[PDB]
Amino acid sequence: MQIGKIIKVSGPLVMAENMSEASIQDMCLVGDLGVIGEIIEMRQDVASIQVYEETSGIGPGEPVRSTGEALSVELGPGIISQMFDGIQRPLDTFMEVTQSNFLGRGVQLPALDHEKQWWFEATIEEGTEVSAGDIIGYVDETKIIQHKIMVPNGIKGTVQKIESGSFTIDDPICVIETEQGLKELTMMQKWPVRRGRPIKQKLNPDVPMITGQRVIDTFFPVTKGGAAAVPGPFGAGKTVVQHQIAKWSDVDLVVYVGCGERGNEMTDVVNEFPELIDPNTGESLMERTVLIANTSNMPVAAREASIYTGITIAEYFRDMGYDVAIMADSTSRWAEALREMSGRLEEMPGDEGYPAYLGSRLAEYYERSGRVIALGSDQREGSITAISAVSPSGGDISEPVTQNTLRVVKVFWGLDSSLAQKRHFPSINWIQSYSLYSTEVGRYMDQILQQDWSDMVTEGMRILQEEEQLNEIVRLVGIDSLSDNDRLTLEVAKSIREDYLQQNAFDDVDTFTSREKQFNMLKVILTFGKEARKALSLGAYFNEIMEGTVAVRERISRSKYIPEEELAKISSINEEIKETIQLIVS
Amino acid sequence: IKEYRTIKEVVGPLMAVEKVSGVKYEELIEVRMQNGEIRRGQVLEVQEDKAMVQIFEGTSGINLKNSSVRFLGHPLQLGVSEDMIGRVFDGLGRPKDNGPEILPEKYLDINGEVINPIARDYPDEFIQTGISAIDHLNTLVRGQKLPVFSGSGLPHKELAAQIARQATVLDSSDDFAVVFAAIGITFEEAEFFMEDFRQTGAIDRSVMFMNLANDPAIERIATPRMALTAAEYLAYEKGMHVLVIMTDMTNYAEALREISAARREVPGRRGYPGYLYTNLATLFERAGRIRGLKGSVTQIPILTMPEDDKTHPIPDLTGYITEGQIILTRELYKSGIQPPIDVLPSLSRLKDKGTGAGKTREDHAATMNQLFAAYAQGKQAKELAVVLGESALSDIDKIYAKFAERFENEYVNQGFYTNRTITETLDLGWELLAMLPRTELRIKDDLLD
Amino acid sequence: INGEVINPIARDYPDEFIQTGISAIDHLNTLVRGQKLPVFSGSGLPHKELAAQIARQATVLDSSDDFAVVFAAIGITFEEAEFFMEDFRQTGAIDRSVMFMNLANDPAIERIATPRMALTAAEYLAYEKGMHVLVIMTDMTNYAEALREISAARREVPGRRGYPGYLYTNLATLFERAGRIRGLKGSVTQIPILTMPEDDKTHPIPDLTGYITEGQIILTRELYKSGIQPPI
Repeated sequence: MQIGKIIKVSGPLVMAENMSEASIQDMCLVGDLGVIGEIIEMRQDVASIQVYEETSGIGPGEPVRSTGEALSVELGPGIISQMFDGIQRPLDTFMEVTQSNFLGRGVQLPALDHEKQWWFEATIEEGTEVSAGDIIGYVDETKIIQHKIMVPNGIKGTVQKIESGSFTIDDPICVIETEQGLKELTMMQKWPVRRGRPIKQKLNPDVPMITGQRVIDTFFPVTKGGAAAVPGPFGAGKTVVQHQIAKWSDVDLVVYVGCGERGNEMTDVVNEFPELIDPNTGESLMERTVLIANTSNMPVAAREASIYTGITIAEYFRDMGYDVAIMADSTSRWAEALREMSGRLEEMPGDEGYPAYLGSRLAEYYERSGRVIALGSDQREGSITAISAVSPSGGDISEPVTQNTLRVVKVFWGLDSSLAQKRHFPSINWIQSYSLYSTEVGRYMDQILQQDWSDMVTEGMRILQEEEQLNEIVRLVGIDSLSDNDRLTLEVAKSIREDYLQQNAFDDVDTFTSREKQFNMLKVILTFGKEARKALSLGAYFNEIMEGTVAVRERISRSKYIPEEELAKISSINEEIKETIQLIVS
Repeated sequence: IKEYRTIKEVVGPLMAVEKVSGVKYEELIEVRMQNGEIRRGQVLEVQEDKAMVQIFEGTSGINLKNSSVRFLGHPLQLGVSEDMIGRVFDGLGRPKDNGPEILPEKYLDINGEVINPIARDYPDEFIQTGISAIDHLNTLVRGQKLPVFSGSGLPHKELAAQIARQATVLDSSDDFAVVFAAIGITFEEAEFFMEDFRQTGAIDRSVMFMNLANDPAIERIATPRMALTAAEYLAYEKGMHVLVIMTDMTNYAEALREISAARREVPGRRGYPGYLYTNLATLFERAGRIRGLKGSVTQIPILTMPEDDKTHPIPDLTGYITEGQIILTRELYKSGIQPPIDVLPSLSRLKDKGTGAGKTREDHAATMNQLFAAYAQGKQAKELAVVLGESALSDIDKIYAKFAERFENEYVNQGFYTNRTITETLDLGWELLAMLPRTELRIKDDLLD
Repeated sequence: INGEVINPIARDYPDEFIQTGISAIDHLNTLVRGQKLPVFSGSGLPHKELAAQIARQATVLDSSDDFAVVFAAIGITFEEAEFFMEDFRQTGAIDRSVMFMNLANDPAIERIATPRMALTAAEYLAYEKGMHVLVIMTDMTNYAEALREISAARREVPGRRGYPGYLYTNLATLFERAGRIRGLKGSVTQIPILTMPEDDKTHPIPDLTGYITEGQIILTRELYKSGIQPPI
């Protein structure tokens, strides 16, 4: 293994001769101290290296060692439950081993535990022809998730020796006969974070994700393989929404990525996330989460690589046949790292100092998400769903980062602190929000429920949009100038906001609403509407309809709290509506 | 086919090869990486025995000493054939559809050739788009360039697919083909196009060039040039009337801007290179007709407008090269108007040479201007009429604004799956006008037929 | 004096309320122990006064110890500095303080060193000696101006609005030297102070500071001229 020598040091930029055995983008251990650097350029045998940690105290003469690879992740058992930085340093191993609260220059630690014994259960048989993504056996890594060991990309051939037993992730568990002879496989593979893990095919992300959060699942849904953006205004309950999706969604794993956050904000996530309880098991959510945590203090390259490191891990589990959600907060800070990196490379800036390639990088990320047929003879499916927070200074959505994002994703959940001000939660602005998946989801939904769901959703939304119109008429001038049909409309609208859109995350039952419960609840809201219309045309007046329906609207208000094993007491409200309204027709 | 194993420098996505010979400016290259990977590139500069190349897929992972460069001896070319019809390609014209072939007749520079000014013929005859607000008030002629100006969140994608399906020449005896260039769009956007085109069988007469958002910038920049080169072949060697549709031209300019920055150029006006005007002119001038030839090329560049600003480099510069423009607005779109065409700021500079008796029908010119003026005063009859509301409604001015209401919802709001023959368009033209008294009017011989 | 970066999973959430004794902060924009909360002001505006007041008055509601104040003056006039050093001497706030004074006619590199010196002192007092340290720094705008000067001298190429690409990292590098740490008695709370060039909120200095710190306190001219003190 060949060793360069530093010939120049000037700020973050180091140059070393005798590097010809290395490659553009290789990661480096620079100097005596051995700090992390990336080769940016090569002229003959001279490498220019962008160094990620302070170069203070380094000068000509000292060694440089190429790692032999671009920035990569270790992928194998031990990865679930960890907290990493943007470049996969293990933040807990860091504390035990260095006995320190500080991240010291050029301390190197493997991302995963290489010493831990795991039980490997072999599922494949000797003689079997295999290639990238075939499953050879599995590890029960956590109480929840089964880690499937796949044949790495690049390998093809015949299983020669496989066997169950206790192994560390370094031990050869399997030998493949290839055309180049015998290759040993371990339970781990490395992958470069800027290269998307290959797939058999990309599919349309057409299955709706069940978040159990009524405003999302119903009016602004995201499909498994879709992507949503969320603005991040202070005081609008973003964290609580993030948590609800992280824990209620019907995905197998969450990858959470914190890009380059304020120290104390990042500390918050680090504390709160481990306390999320997994709904089906009672175990920590961490038993199926991988967290990346970066403070704005971290190296710019770790802040920049955060999302890639994130997505690559998500891809690895996708390949196993799983549904993964990747949560990036906030991609605005990620982009700030991009901007810095651009200035460091003495580049031409684009708009507002952002590199010319901002949009590209965003696209590259989002297009690495989606529903796919993974490699392997199984042709199994998996998917990655992106939920990305944005936090444009002062809230301004019209800036570069949010603009380019809405140019490539399909769902926008617009959190709004004025809704928060009004105690309306989740503070998703139902006028400004959208989901370009609504139609396709409507179709699935109508099919799976045997019901006119699309119709109900669009009626619901038509009612809310009517309310925006009416509201302006009332403000200027007169609530007592509106027809009975409009006063009725306002009450149905109020019922959609208060009884449906408003969900309390901290309540046993309201915390999560099933697809079937969502349907009965909206069916009862809309049929109060329909029965009252019928009664109004039959010559009953508004005030009288209100007056005589106190009890039954109360039942509508408490719908959200009916347990799932009792959806009959929701259906039955329809009978109570009809019977009450028809009675009033006299 | 030269191969050199003598790479001297890599800086970002640029490499210097040395001890090279017979290499030409802009020649395509292949980099054979030490690990077996192959990347395409282009020679940016050639000096003595050196060549500087740009690698499309970038230069990450490359080990200089063990990589090699094949110099191919030609620039970016398209391999043309009649078998392009019904096939899908990417931005460099590689098959994307898993189909068979194709063995090209020949290879052409995607830059093309500049037409001798005496050889060019003036744009001539009606193309039917099936879209009233274009076919009537903003008519499209064979050989024209009429862009769609738009904006993020706008259904210009949907409009694009519709014209592609509904564009026809009625009648003629000459073939009619569509080249469709998608530039930097998402996989889902693409899948939507390939899905619609096949559902309706528009594919059977379309050639499709699909450039994705995550494709390298150089492929974005090349995509329309591949498309126009296919267009011109079909038009000028096969005698077809060819309609070229490209979305989204805004994506294209970002890509220029991205290449310009990589190549260490000083930016021009508002971020973009001075030569954005020139570059675009290279594209839009590639439309028209040739004296002595039957075929034509017609262009509908589609673009989204940043900040929704018409004076921005991108639409502005497009403006001076093209011949009118179809605007789409948010006010109309939000009213569920499909397509949301605002006809007032919309214009076709060439209508006159593609309408009237023989081309469309005798009443075209007049009905257009009558429907237009009536929509003009009708909208003013509401702009100042929300100021002073309907507490008192005018008898003439409130029969005008009802026209301004119905125009949008019945005449323009036709639907994205609705092909309206010109015959139909004009019949609905008059049907709406009969809301006004005769004294508010085309001419005396109106009620004639 | 560069220090070392705090392991993100080593930090503790800031918990405890700091009585600054200034209604507008304490009630409406509460400073909390371990927070980074800066003051954005302008030339002519009395941030100086506000700074001295927070330093005299800041206390926790606990049983201690008292705050130790580490005060870093950065590129300020002799007048500014002489105000501080007399107030601290007058009140006896000095017996509780560590002062780093660096004036406008001081070499721009020393300007650059000043905050790094102060923070090194603060972390030592806090994380090795178990003290609760309150770090006040004026005027960060000056730190920035000094940055451009050295940067120009090293022949670097400026990013957004004339300032260096690396400005962000530099700034975070200062302001993230703060907070409570698990298992440690002491803590560092920062109140960086800065004048906004041409009162421009979007200027890189105030903009980037905002991305890094946990909020900000603004003084306006409309308030100051109207004799309001503190003009928050």
